[PDB]
Amino acid sequence: ALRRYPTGEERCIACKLCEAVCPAQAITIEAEEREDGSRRTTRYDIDMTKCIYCGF
Amino acid sequence: TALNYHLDSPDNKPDLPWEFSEANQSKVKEILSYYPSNYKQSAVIPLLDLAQQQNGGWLPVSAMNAVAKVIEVAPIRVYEVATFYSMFNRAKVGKYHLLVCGTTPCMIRGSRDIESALLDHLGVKRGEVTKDGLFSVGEMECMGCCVNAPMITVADYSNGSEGYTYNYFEDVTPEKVVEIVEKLRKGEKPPH
Amino acid sequence: KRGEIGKVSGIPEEHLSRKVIIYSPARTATQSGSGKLGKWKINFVSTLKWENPLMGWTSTGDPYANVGDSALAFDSEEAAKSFAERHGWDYKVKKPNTPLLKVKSYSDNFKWKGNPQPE
Amino acid sequence: EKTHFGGLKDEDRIFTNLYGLHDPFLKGAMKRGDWHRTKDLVLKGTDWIVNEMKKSGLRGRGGAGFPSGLKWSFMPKVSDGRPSYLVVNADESEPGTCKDREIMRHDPHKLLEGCLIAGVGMRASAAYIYIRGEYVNERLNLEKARREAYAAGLLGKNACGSGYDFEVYIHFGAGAYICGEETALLESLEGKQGKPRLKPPFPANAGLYGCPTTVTNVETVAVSPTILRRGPEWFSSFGRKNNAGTKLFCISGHVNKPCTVEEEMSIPLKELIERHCGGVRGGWDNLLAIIPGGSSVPLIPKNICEDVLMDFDALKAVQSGLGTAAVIVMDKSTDVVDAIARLSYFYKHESCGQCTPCREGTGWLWMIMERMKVGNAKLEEIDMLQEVTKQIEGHTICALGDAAAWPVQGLIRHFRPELERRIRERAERELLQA
Amino acid sequence: PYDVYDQLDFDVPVGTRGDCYDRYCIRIEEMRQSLRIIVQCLNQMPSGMIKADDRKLCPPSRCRMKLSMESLIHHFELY
Amino acid sequence: RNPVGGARVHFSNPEDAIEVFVDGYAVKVPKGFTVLQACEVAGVDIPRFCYHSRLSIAGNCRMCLVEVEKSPKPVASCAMPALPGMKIKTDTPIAKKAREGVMEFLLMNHPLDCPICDQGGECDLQDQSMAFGSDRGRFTEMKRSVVDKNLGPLVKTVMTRCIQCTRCVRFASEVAGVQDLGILGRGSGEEIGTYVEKLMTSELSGNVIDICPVGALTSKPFAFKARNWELKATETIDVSDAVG
Amino acid sequence: MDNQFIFKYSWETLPKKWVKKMERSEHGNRFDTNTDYLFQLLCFLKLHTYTRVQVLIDICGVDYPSRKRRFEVVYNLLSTRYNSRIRVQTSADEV
Amino acid sequence: RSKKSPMELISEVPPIKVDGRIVACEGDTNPALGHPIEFICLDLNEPAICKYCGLRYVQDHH
Ligand SMILES: Cc1cc2nc3c(=O)[nH]c(=O)nc-3n(C[C@H](O)[C@H](O)[C@H](O)COP(=O)(O)O)c2cc1C
Ligand code: SF4
Ligand code: SF4
Ligand code: SF4
Ligand code: SF4
Ligand code: FES
Ligand code: FES
Ligand SMILES: [Zn+2]
Repeated sequence: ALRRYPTGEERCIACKLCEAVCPAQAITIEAEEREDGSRRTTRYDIDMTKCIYCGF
Repeated sequence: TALNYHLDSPDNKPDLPWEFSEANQSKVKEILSYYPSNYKQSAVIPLLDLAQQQNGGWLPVSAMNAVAKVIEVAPIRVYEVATFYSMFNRAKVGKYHLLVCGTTPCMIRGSRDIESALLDHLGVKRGEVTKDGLFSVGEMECMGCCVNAPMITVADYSNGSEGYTYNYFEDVTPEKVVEIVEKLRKGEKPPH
Repeated sequence: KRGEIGKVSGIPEEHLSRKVIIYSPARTATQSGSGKLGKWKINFVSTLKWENPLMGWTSTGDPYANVGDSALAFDSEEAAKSFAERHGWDYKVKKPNTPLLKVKSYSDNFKWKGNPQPE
Repeated sequence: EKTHFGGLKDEDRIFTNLYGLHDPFLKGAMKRGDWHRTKDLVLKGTDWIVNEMKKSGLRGRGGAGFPSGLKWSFMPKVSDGRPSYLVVNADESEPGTCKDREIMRHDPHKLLEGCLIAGVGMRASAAYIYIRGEYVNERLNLEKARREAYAAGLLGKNACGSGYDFEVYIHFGAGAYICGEETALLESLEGKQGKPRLKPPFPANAGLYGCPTTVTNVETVAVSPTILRRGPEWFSSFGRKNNAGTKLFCISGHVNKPCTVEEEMSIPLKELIERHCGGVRGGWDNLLAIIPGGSSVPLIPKNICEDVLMDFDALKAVQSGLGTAAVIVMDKSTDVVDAIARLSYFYKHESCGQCTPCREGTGWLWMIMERMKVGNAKLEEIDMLQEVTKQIEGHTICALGDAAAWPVQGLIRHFRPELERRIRERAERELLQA
Repeated sequence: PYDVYDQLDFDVPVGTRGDCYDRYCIRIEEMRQSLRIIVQCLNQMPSGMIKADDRKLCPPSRCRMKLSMESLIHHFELY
Repeated sequence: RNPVGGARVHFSNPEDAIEVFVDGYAVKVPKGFTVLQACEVAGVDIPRFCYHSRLSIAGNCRMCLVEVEKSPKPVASCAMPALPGMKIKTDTPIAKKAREGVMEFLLMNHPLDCPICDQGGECDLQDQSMAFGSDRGRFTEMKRSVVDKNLGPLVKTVMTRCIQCTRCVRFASEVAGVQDLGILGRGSGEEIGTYVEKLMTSELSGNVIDICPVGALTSKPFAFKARNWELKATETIDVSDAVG
Repeated sequence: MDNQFIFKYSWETLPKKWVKKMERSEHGNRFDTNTDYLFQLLCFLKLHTYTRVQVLIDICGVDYPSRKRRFEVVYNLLSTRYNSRIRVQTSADEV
Repeated sequence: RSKKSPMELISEVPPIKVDGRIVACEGDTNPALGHPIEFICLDLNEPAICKYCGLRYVQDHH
């Protein structure tokens, strides 16, 4: 699950730190600068058929 | 509110022209004559202070560009010099800039009991010019062994570069500061 | 090329006629460290990739997509050349560009301009 | 004598008219004895002047304490096209220092003659006097003295009618304490930001405008023309062997009548305080700590203020410094932690921010000192102060980082029980509240 | 021995005939001895931290990565 | 042994070539080389933040401090000239402790924004902090901050991450030739900026992204797009002009 | 029994022409031999009284494309009687 | 209100008044459950945006 702040803003900052640690390469992230200039993801998709549910 | 960057305002902006004067050109020539002609940049401080006195106690961005043209360097160097040194006012100070709050050696004898009385007397915060445009409050650079702790520095910009005077007043009472300010308002200058 | 090892290795004959580039990767411009230098790599020029028309993933049909970047590394140009020669790959060698250490002194920041010349 | 070091007669003083009772202009200078047979001194050769300075054993009065004659001997002897410069460092900005101001506003012609003599002794073609920016009136007085000297022929082309061509100029800063350092002064005088240079290029080889130059204090320059005239043997007969002469002291702080006075180089601190100035406020028992030589030098507690000699070497052996010799007497009626935190704030404010250890370490020291000013720290924070001061020292470009670290080390070395006591009482008041 | 196995008391069962029945009996005895070792580990387990203090090789605490610069750098580099 | 990065030392003459001991190893360097360059010849790579081989020397960061036998205090190897018979020491406790002290000072007011920094996996500050730095931070007080300024459509600016190495200023003054950037202010409050709202108009202005060791200066079009570890590097030449 | 004893004993007892590289460390006492002396070395180390190595733990290969002899074959050995481990390595190419 | 994107939702939160020149944003009341500490300088006229939360902080008086 992807969480968001209580204000309604998504917490993901497109740091790709989860994509680099994923031992199964199940995460693909695409990011760009939003209209406000904030670092956010455009595409964040997880392969649940590659996921090994390790919690890394 | 000392900021290391400039926001364009009606008071100061690069579009406004700024030459020195007819009377101040001889001073510029004399200042430049002290250094070799290939090292005109060495006369940036004695020219910046002259611009500060002439303009009225503060340096608009136009004055810095004029000084840069006179010494023939990039204006960023003059900005670097102006922002580094603490005697160059980049915000608009009052006609009689008053320097009050002390330093380390001078507060042992009680130099931190003088700013608030004047601040509430003239009724505008530090770095804020009064409505009539006469007085301002700033932080002094204590100069000596400071035997008499309550010292106030009075920078005078009433007559420009011809009547600019920088005095230190020793042992001034938190009400004697009001006395000397009232004397300054009329026009008379107190002795030291 | 005596690509006998290529014949007794198991690589398919289609991939044994590839053209590769032997080169030493240079230091990145965003870092001043020189730790990832001195190693030689074989570039298979594997550019045939496309986009998956279901999720936008990068698809490929080239087995040598990342072998030369991931596992195949050599400590010298001679080792890479011998490897390519034994595997029967047509190779070209790109000699690395190396910096030249010039004389630089701190006192050069403060150098006399010379006597004022009214030229 | 050797056993009793201290006590100068009125005749043996160098800086007459130090109190401003007489005319400081050219008339008073010639009647007092300035510009007296200066042509003879210049016409005796550059080498003779350096020899006399070396014999007199004049150590630097700017705080470093380096011998003046050996410093002047470092200047090039053969010109290779680069003119030699002399720079007089009048930009005194140390808190509680009043010496160079009093010299420039009461004896300007002593300074001018000293500049001429030093330029002759270093083969310098011009002299720049760098005055502190706040000394506007002193700058005007010295400029008037310069005009009088030029009008009388004592300076300029054929100075004193001796064939030497010496030009004296008056530059001034704009309110920076770092600009007093040798290389930062050269940067400021070159029209740039007053940020010190790195030392491997020395000023004697690449200084002002990339030309060889020498930066000297006003006091060292001012006493030069009278050492030659009176005699080095007379000058060397004051103070101990290695460090000799007469030096000005601006005594301030908790003393009855603070003043500036000239005394032998080896005056005892107790005798100095209790002889010229009055006794310490509340008596010598009220004494708690004395700053020996101004802000830069560390602190000295009372137990070792007894039988201490105000020398360059004696104070250094007590892990302190003579510095500018501007003592700051502190009583038991003052919080030492507050004073040291204020020194830390001063050094945070005056750091030029060029190198990493001083730009950040000074601020960190100030914040920790502010926290301990009210005991809002743990007992293990003092060790962190020691570690941070040791990290700052020795890694900075100039000596302001060392000057910023020394007061904290002095506070920890001699007043650790006070810091622990205030920390403990703060902890007790926190525990007994909730 | 590795870890704290040399501070624990347990027996090593040994067969006599080598058949499948001895294997089964030894597999029973080993599991009983593992129960014994578990009891000893529960009784003697001390207090303290659960990782090496060299944060160059182990992750920082989630409260320290969000409060200290070097802890955040270590977290980034490790992950 | 070989020089770091395969650097080629050009000896104009064999006569003018001093000898130094970087770590007990005899090294021959021309007269004029610095201690850092002599170490580079001897295969030892000294940490650096403000030193660039194409820019003038300015010993600001104090990160390249080493030990010299005839020196009471550590010397900045980037600016100290090499002398004949000089014995350098790099791995000694003095140089080490200096390096951790300097790293601790540098990481004191640095913002905790590695995840959102475009210099994430390619930062010299964190790479050297892992290698030559310490493990635990003793700093707990409030950090400083500065506002961000617009330098144009090419250079994205986050000056909270500035370490004040002045490499951008030196590049603008020397290589670019357009003097519009400089260090403004004094002390910890000093800032890099152009003072008057102006944009970097130099055709070589984009090179300040590379010379910046931290994420203070980053590319604006290539903002947040990808991390360096995701990118395959191809060594190609230019076709925009005839310089190649 | 231990790495300090096995190293010296095999230095003295073993024929010199077999082993060409001996490492004695805490990571493991290794022997490097030519491929034509491997069988002889292991037969010696399996039958000698003071080096009774009777368990072959595993055989693994390591790939070094930068070497002339590309593959490194490692023989991890165990001696139950003396509670010691010995590693023997050789090198061979593809043919 | 799924029609509102997170950008519009974070653009509707009024800026937080801060008296000082600098504010520290952690992202949540409990520090351990938010984002890394972020110090924001309020020396401009426009509100200052946190680069993690998107929350805007504006200086109160001067
Ligand atoms: C931060 C700093 C400030 C200094 N300020 C002064 C000063 O105001 N006056 C002075 O004579 N020396 C000052 N010095 C010492 C200078 O290095 C001085 O020019 C040098 O010691 C020569 O002094 P001398 O004339 O006694 O030989 C300062 C040094 C530092 C590091
Ligand atoms: S990219 Fe992954 S690790 Fe980074 S903030 Fe988003 S979910 Fe977390
Ligand atoms: S120690 Fe401080 S004053 Fe001296 S150069 Fe470094 S930052 Fe500037
Ligand atoms: S500049 Fe480097 S250390 Fe600083 S936030 Fe960016 S990646 Fe992290
Ligand atoms: S912006 Fe980058 S290159 Fe410029 S001084 Fe700051 S850290 Fe150095
Ligand atoms: S308190 Fe300002 S001159 Fe002393
Ligand atoms: S690289 Fe030498 S001090 Fe910065
Ligand atoms: Zn936030």
